[PDB]
Amino acid sequence: KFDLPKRYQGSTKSVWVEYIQLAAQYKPLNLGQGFPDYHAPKYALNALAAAANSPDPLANQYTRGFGHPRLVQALSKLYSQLVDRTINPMTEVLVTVGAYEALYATIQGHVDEGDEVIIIEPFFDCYEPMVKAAGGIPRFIPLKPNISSADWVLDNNELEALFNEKTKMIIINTPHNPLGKVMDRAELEVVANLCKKWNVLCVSDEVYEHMVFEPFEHIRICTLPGMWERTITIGSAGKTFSLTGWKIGWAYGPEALLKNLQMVHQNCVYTCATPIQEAIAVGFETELKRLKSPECYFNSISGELMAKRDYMASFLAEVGMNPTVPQGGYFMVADWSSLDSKVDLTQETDARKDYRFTKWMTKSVGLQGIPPSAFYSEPNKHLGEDFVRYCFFKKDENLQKAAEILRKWKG
Amino acid sequence: KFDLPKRYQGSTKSVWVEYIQLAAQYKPLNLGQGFPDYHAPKYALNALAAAANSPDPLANQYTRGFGHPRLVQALSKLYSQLVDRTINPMTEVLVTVGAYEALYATIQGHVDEGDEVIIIEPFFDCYEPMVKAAGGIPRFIPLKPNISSADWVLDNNELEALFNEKTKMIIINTPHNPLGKVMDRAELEVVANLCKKWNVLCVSDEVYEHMVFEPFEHIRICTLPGMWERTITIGSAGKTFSLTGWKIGWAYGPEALLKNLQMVHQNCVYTCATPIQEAIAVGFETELKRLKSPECYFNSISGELMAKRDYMASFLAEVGMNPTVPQGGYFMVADWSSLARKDYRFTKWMTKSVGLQGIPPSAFYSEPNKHLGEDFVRYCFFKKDENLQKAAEILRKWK
Ligand SMILES: [Br-]
Ligand SMILES: [Br-]
Ligand SMILES: [Br-]
Ligand SMILES: [Br-]
Ligand SMILES: [Br-]
Ligand SMILES: [Br-]
Ligand SMILES: [Br-]
Ligand SMILES: [Br-]
Ligand SMILES: [Br-]
Ligand SMILES: [Br-]
Ligand SMILES: [Br-]
Ligand SMILES: [Br-]
Repeated sequence: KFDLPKRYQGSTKSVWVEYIQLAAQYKPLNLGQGFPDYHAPKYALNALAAAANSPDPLANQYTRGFGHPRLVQALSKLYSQLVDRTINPMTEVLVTVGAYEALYATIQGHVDEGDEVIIIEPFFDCYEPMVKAAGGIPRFIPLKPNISSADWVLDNNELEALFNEKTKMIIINTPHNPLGKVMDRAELEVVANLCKKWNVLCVSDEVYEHMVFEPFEHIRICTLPGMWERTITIGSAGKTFSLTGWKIGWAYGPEALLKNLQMVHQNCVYTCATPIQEAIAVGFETELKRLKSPECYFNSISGELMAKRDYMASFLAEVGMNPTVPQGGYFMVADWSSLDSKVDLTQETDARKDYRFTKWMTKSVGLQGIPPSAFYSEPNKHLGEDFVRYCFFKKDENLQKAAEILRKWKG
Repeated sequence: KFDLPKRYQGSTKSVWVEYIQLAAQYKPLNLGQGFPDYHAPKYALNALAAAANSPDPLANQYTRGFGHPRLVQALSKLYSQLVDRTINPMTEVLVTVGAYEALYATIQGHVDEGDEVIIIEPFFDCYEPMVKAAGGIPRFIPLKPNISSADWVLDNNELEALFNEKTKMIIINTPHNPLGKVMDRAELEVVANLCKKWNVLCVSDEVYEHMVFEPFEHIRICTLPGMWERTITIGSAGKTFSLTGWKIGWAYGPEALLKNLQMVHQNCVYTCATPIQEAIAVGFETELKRLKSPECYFNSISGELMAKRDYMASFLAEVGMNPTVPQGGYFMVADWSSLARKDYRFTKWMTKSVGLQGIPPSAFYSEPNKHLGEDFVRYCFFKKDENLQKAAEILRKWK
């Protein structure tokens, strides 16, 4: 009687669980955690401590359900500048439990039974189960390499063909997790034109918006002609400020679209943590004062990461993988398949080769990455099997340890 | 094309979205939503600052999806003592964004299309729209006064009549919001017996578990014979430690039932805030060392609140209302009638004209039964004494 309801049938644990257990068992040099292994900007940490210690007793009591006022004010001040439109802080911004819950409120609020939703593989892992749980029908299309993340592209004919009147939503993720692909203007117009043609909602997951490397540029699809009225754009304080344990994010867009998200949110979590939102608001006000200065965190994070990106691409090419150099973000996918005659995966029991390889590497060599086949639909999982995802948001000494491990191993 | 999906059709802003806005607009003395207007235990606030300031770079990054290990360990340690069983911290506890998301995970996780769910009126208002979003069919029965919250009782015959082959779940809330009713053992046994007869899951919303007044006692339904296997119990750090802005709660119960909640949670928020869970774990470890002490916050909150409860019942009775004196919690319902739906118009009038905000209890009834709440008002008395005095004086002069 108490089995999962239909909309959840065949739910399983995320890939993260077994990889966290694997890391605890073997204690590898861990390049699988998508978060830094050093500390976030001190102004932000100090702001959380100040909110805990606040002399205002209301600092740690309930705040406004759709978002703490100081925070939605700051979010509107920033994004209004970026999108060149004044965004209403009360009706056109919704604060959520991470970008994760902004995706959840968006998909539950706008996907009904039978609605088709286009998802681009490799997908952020929640897109498929959230669409399924809403009674939607996912329609998958993969990015495939033609190297740079710019070389991983969609087949436009395939994409055009997937859209029709039953398409309710497309989810795009730029910069992309985990490729680092930054959609260029032409790629954004491809999506925007199909969305206008078919009257589709575009949900743009832009959590890595501040982490684009020179000479690329983050462009927001909501600014394209006719897109404001049919786009919901999503960001994350965890990704903006490198504080993934804070779990606060947001959706912004027209009030008409945000109403559906508000109905979901108000009877899912109702409201989000007050002192965390206060600290994040302080973080935004700090950056708003120096937005054009190089020490703004929004501007400095890319140069901080680029040296690390380059160092990883170099050591991975040296051991004989072929890395896809990302245009943004802190993940790198590499093709390990030329090492396959140099590794013994015969005692690895998983169905897909990149699980076998990543588990073998943790156990044998003490270096942990993540299997990108986890981010494909079952019929396209073969496209992930030659690859591995690493994170380079790591202390230099740990990147150097990873390099040493691979040097030793090749020797 | 972009209307609400069917499962949300007819949705409107909740009483809380509406009333928080009214409060921001008119800046009344706010005796509405339950929270204290004074500082929570220092040890908890200190622990949050310590987590913000931690030298451990993992303290502010993602933690375990089903709950931060230090917190679920503390929760198992406390609740294993209270329920007289070893609760598995990894499989029988789930941490959530408040008791709100624990209710959400529970209802989504165990209510499928056409399952009937029994809700007891007046109900904490999220129960109904959560059932409806899951495709469930709510069935309602009201508590009615026969004063004390003990005097608000259901008809047992009407309750039994609600149980049938389609009943999947009954939600109980004790101590109760808004009445402060504390279910006694006989009342718990009525529900337990019917759940066992009809193979129904009991969801017990126990956020106010530590706020029972003498001479009453909180009893956990999951301890009744045969009830462990079919109960999910919910709590809240916001209510346990008087830190409502922290929004961390939990469900506990048998592994078989908790699996469903894990799947919904995983695909909803994934994980909850790390430093907040760390601070709450420190708070539980602090209290676990002194469980029978008068200084233990689980023990002291009732004494603190009781004087405030009695002060409010006295001033409400003095102005001509008839209060229901709660057996636990920090809310009081009173019948204002000797002075769209009437109680909405009353609470709104009071906020705007005399600057004193309460809550309309018709928000906690099904549409057909809203008339049962129209003559009442809900006030929160978890406030500094100077502000309870201010309410007394606002009402005295309004009279
Ligand atoms: Br885990
Ligand atoms: Br990991
Ligand atoms: Br700083
Ligand atoms: Br272009
Ligand atoms: Br264009
Ligand atoms: Br750069
Ligand atoms: Br537009
Ligand atoms: Br209120
Ligand atoms: Br996890
Ligand atoms: Br409803
Ligand atoms: Br007492
Ligand atoms: Br049992």
